[PDB]
Amino acid sequence: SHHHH
Amino acid sequence: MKNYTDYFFDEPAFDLHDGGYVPLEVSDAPEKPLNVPPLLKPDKETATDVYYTVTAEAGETQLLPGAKTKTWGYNTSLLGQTIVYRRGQHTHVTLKNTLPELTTFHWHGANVSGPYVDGGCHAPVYPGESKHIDFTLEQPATTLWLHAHPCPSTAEQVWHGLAAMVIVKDDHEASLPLPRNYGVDDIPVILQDRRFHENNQWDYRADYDPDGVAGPTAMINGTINPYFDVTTQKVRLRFLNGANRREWRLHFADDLPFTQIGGDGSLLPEPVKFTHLMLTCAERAEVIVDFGQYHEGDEVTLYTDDVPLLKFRIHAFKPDQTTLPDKLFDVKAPVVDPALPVRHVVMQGMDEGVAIDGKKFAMQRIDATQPIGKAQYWDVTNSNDAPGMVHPFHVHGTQFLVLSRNGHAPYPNEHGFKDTIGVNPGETVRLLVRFDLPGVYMYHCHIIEHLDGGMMAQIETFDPA
Amino acid sequence: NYTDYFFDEPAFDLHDGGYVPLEVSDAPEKPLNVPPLLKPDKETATDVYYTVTAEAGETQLLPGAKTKTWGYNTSLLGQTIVYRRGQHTHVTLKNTLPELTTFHWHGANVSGPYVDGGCHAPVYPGESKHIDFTLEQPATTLWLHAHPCPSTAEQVWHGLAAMVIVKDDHEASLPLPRNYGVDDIPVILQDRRFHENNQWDYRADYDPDGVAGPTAMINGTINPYFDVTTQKVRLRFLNGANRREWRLHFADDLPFTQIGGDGSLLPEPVKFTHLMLTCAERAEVIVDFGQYHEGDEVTLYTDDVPLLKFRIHAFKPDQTTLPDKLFDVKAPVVDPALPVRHVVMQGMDEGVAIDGKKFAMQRIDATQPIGKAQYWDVTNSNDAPGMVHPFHVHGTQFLVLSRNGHAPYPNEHGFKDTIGVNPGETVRLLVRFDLPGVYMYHCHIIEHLDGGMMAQIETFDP
Ligand SMILES: [Ag+]
Ligand SMILES: [Ag+]
Ligand SMILES: [Ag+]
Ligand SMILES: [Cu+2]
Ligand SMILES: [Cu+2]
Ligand SMILES: [Cu+2]
Ligand SMILES: [Cu+2]
Ligand SMILES: [Cu+2]
Ligand SMILES: [Cu+2]
Ligand SMILES: [Cu+2]
Repeated sequence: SHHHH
Repeated sequence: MKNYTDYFFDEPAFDLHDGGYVPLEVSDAPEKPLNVPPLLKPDKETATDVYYTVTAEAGETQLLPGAKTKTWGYNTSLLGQTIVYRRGQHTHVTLKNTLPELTTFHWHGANVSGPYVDGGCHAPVYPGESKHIDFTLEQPATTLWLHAHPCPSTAEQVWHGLAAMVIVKDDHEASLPLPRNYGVDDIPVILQDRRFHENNQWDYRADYDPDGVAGPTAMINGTINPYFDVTTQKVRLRFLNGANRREWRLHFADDLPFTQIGGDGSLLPEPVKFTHLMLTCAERAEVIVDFGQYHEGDEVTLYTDDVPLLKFRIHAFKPDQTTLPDKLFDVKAPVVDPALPVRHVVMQGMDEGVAIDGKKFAMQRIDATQPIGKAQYWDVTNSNDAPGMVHPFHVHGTQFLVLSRNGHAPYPNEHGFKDTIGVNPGETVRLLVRFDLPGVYMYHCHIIEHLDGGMMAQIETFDPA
Repeated sequence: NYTDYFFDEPAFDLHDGGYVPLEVSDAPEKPLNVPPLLKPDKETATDVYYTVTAEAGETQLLPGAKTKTWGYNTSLLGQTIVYRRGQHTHVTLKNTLPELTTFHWHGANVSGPYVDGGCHAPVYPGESKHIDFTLEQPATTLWLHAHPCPSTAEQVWHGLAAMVIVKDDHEASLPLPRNYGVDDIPVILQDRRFHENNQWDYRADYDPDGVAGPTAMINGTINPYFDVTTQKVRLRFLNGANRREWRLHFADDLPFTQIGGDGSLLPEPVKFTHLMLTCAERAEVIVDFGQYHEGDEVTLYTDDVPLLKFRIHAFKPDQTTLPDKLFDVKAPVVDPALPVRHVVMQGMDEGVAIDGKKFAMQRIDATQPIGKAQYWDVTNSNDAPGMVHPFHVHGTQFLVLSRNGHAPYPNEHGFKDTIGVNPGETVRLLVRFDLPGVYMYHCHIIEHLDGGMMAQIETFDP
């Protein structure tokens, strides 16, 4: 799981 | 690499920092197959000549459940049928306008004559009227596009749906190992956003903002909540930022790699590997995605930032052992004319203050001249800072090369021919610019609201004899 | 069996296929809005200095939400601008709209194409421009409106129009009502269609043959009444509609006297019971309420639709009477070296054109030497059923010589800048340009203007 910004 | 952005552009200048930024929101609309604009069938075609009719028209399109949205399009109700051109092929196009407003037919990135064939501000076509144009492209294979370009309002007409992808084929690109089965393993991905109001209608005037118009709903090839059925291992996506102002920060949910093979004006010299790609207005990027690690039934989603855009449903496919060459295309860089000086172009201002070289566009005034056949250094500066935006600088009737960014190397994907380049706040980029044909050509910011707000000038090219 | 108007009844808008009848709104009656006089920045006898700002705002027209409108130094329409013959006039044009516009002084003898403020004189949002001119023309009513090419129609619809009064010595010596807002009022005649939340939507109502809505709007007012406190009232009628014709008469068929048209006082006063105005025509009339008493109400109509209620109050008797001669019209001699110019307006809908072609920003269609009067034969070629087309020419005030080889209408012996040409009809005009420049000529059904029923002429010094 990785989020962007 | 945790304190760093994954994109090449300056992170403080990103649109999401803008005072009036409009975040994208996922729509509740149903999932449906990505609309793939069909190829426009020529009226007639030989090996030497091709004949087309392009008709701008008003209609309705089911986009959201309920009432149909009023839209404009080319040979269809929204966007347009994809138009194939060939290098060296004599092309004959009949332009027809069945809109209730006058319009223009601009072939963005097409090295054609101006100001008429180029179809910018000086090529109006009234309701009911037809025009004829003729040209032969002497340019590499690449992805271009067509859109309305009255001065003004280009913004309004693009919002009412007037854009279509134009594919340019050549012999060199045909010989490379690339997905090329249009609709199956090679697809347009026209990236736009809209705001739907009551009755699922658009209203450019209500949403107007002088620093760029942006809606919360993404729309890909005129589709809300699209999915695409993958039936091959490798897929080619022809990305086009057809938005008024929004930037797209593209990446798969799981950081699946993809290889960029082409930009605005040509194949890249070498393939460039990406997990994250940012595109400013009017930029094109052609990428190969390899889905070889996924199983049948899997669904891989393409994101902008944290918002899902396009879902890839993975079916069974034959293995693909093909592999891209180290080199895709030979970039023959012209020598600079020593006689010519450095041209300085300064994009300046925000909102209503937007200008170039201290002045707003005027239809009648020629701002600059340059000889044909002779290459010149253009230093192009985005003047605004602090609160700043990345300004996509575009020049009609040419394909330039990017030499430097603030004295430093251009971005990894900028070593080919481009017609639009994102200039960061405070930045000077150096282009190498040569015009082949005589005529009047504009250059401008491609945030379309800036274009309409006068952030535009025109250059006259002449034969020195 | 006979129409009371001068024009050809078959060609009246009300026979058009897509005719929209006016309907009286249910909105409450309210005082007629009288746009205030624009206060100058500075004024001497020799110079006047004005700031004109195109701005976007909101106006209460119907109950509920405010309508989103444009205006000049106000939210809708504009403050009345007073110019004086022979006074050096300095105007700052300022655009605080969200799109580019133009400042056209319809009927002003000024230079073009910049001061004139036509297609070629854009002003971008946030920008300013400076113009300087001196009017050398007789007293009359003109107006200001937007004129981008296109869309003039859209911007006029948004509300960009304002009355311009040109004063002079001769008119000042005449016995006319002249107390602006008490016995001398603008009557700007428009129509609109109100959509949800009382908003306008030009694109929704668009029609290439002319845009009309069912709700009359007088000086940016719905269902107006005006309090009369004098025996004599001067009305300055302006047809500021996109397409619609006004067929004006009072209850009781109360007479009224026309004293002026587009470009000048009429040579002689002309008594009417019924008067028809096409787009951009102006007519100044004197109404006499001598027969009426306190509390009497006198309705101004178009066709059978009430527009404006005059409420009579007690007034001082006014026993002035208009001279037999208001104004001396000195007709120039036609230069015999010059040919007869033939201008043909043709087509309907998206086929509208002039002399077989649509307007092009780049193309000069005509030339004429300044200081030299020339016959223009202007033909409306539209087969019956057709429209009355109001032909307009920038930067001049012409004289009307004939209609189909016959006398012009009784109110057409003065100077005019707009003339209603009937289907099939050829009118001969006498046209002289004083100043050099580039000037448009076109139909003033505004949608036809935008649809390219427009050409341009260059005037030069010999
Ligand atoms: Ag990522
Ligand atoms: Ag900004
Ligand atoms: Ag008609
Ligand atoms: Cu473009
Ligand atoms: Cu372009
Ligand atoms: Cu352009
Ligand atoms: Cu006018
Ligand atoms: Cu005019
Ligand atoms: Cu005009
Ligand atoms: Cu007309």
